[PDB]
Amino acid sequence: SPSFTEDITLSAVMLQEEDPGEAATMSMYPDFLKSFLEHPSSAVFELIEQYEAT
Amino acid sequence: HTLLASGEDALDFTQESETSYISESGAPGRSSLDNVEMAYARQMYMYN
Repeated sequence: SPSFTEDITLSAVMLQEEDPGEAATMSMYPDFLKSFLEHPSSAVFELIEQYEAT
Repeated sequence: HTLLASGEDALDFTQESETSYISESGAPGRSSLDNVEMAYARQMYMYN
């Protein structure tokens, strides 16, 4: 998946730093909101699988 | 057959590293240097 290539490549582009965790933390939320956009609030389980996968 | 059927027999890949830059800091009086650096200070002072 492109997600793994992005994981390795941004690990390279991010390791220079010393606090990548929060950067990724904020990076998560736009995905949260986009997902709220594409799918309803009765689909919380698929929301949870996308949570877990990302 | 695995590659033709989207299967695999195991694979691996990652990404490399790039330059990271770090340093130290000083202190006055009760200072951040060492006795090592103080002995060095004598030497370079007399040298200069």
